[PDB]
Amino acid sequence: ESDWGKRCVDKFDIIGIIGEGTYGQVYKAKDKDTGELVALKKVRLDNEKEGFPITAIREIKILRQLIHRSVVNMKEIVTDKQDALDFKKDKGAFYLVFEYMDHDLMGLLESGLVHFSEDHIKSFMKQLMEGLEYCHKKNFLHRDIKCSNILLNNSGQIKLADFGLARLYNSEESRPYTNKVITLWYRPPELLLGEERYTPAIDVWSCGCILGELFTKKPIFQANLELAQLELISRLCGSPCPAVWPDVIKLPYFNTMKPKKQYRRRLREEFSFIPSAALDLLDHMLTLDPSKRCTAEQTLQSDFLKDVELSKMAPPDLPH
Amino acid sequence: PCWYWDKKDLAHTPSQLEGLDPATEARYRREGARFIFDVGTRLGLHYDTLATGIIYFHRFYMFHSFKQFPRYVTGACCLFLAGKVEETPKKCKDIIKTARSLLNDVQFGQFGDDPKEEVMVLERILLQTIKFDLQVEHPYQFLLKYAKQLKGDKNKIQKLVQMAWTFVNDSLCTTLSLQWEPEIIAVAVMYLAGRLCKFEIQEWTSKPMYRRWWEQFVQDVPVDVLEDICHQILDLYSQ
Ligand SMILES: Cn1cc(-n2cnc3c(NCc4nc5cc(Cl)c(Cl)cc5[nH]4)nc(N4CCOCC4)nc32)cn1
Repeated sequence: ESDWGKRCVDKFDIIGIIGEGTYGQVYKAKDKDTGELVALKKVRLDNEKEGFPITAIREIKILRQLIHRSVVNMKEIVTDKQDALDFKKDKGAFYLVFEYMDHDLMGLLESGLVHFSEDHIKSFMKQLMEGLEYCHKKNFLHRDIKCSNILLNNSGQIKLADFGLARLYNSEESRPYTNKVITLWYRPPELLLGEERYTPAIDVWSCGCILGELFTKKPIFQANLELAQLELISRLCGSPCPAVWPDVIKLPYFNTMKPKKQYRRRLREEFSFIPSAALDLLDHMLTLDPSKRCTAEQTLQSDFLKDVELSKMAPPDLPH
Repeated sequence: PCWYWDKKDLAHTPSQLEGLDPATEARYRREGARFIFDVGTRLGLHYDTLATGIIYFHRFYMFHSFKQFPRYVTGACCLFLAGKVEETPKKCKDIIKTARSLLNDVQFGQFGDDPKEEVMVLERILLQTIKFDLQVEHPYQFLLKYAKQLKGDKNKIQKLVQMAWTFVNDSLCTTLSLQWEPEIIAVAVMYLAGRLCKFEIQEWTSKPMYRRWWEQFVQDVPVDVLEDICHQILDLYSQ
């Protein structure tokens, strides 16, 4: 019950790979003893690269400190192969165990058999920002928010998962952090310009890409490299310039990474089909200047989310 | 999980069962804790990261023997893992370089031909032994929290803290971290520092006549428990 790591992974019956996570693939398994459905993340031990990943240690430390409705709950940790009776030879791995969720947001948007109403988006965005605000209040950055990391059950309950790139941030002091975080399609502009002293505003940007994707059913920034990714962000949110972002000259890659033109902001006209209450939220979440970008607590106070009573939530039906 | 044993259990550790007399194991625990404290200090590591590795060290040899695992190799692995836990990570090559500077070449021989591999390998069974319970609290945060509520002579209170702070450093060499919670150890080092300084700690509290001043910080802690902890700390200076 309390002796984690002792239990062997052969006590689980791996069914199949269900997706690609932070540090490896995600497996779907059934406990051979409890019959419960779980998800497994395999952590590797490089032994020639500081051993057990600190990113895995961060996710273990953080997920054993969080208890919330919209967050994933790590169940236990099991070991791969029993040690050859000289432990100096055992070179296996460990498996983080999680609760299994019925749906992921990536597969729902890709199918086309599902269509989310306005109340469905108001419910999903409410739970996502309530979970992100609780982590920011606890001084934890997700640093990797995408559609495959957002899970959904049949009861309409949203949970945020895959904290493989999470870490603690200093709330009352600036600190240098890791730059190469967040997937390219959801990475904020400041990270594309090489900012290492960023704020929790990087996760709000990714959630801003989720909100716009919930209406278009397609990622809004799809590029194959860092320069082309900054190009697509500039053509919609405007080019990063000191007028919209005075602190942009302090960034290392400001003069290195430059779009073809100095595009204006065409966000409000491109998403005109979006309801007015959601467009005001989308415009504020996709602000170039992270200091002028809204926080997680501010999103819950916006007109699109302040009056969204989560209870009596009606989820869409895509059945057998 | 429960990480606290009795004194009767501390006399029957895996090392005791394999023939090692209690005098030498207590010495290896002191040498191991002194090693982690000296290596991390030279690396400029935060005081919580030092105590975390030492707690990993004491907790390790409650399930494994000193005869199978060298103390300085395990002590190195504890400090390496502790840095990644407390977000103060140090390269393993930097810990080995600091270890070979302090340890004799005979003592450093425990790492074998490949000192880096010997520590990375031990990390697998170290995590299993600690049961992946990485978050560990130390008496420092409670020593500061309790003493900050004390109103009185700013000099006498400051001398009380810097003296109890030294006592917590000395308590890491003993199995006190395996007997009583950090809140209790934090109260105990205050009780000891108040005796040698001839300070009446109860006069700096809301109840100046109530002799058991610590009941506002911890609940249901008799005086004999504090006396037991003070006795084990005073045994370090009698040697
Ligand atoms: C890190 N972490 C993850 C979880 N977690 C729990 N539940 C699921 C889950 N359940 C719906 C689901 N989606 C599926 C897609 C396929 Cl193709 C198949 Cl065959 C079966 C599927 N089932 N999906 C996923 N992934 C979605 C894809 O990208 C990676 C994450 N992660 C999950 C817990 N912690």
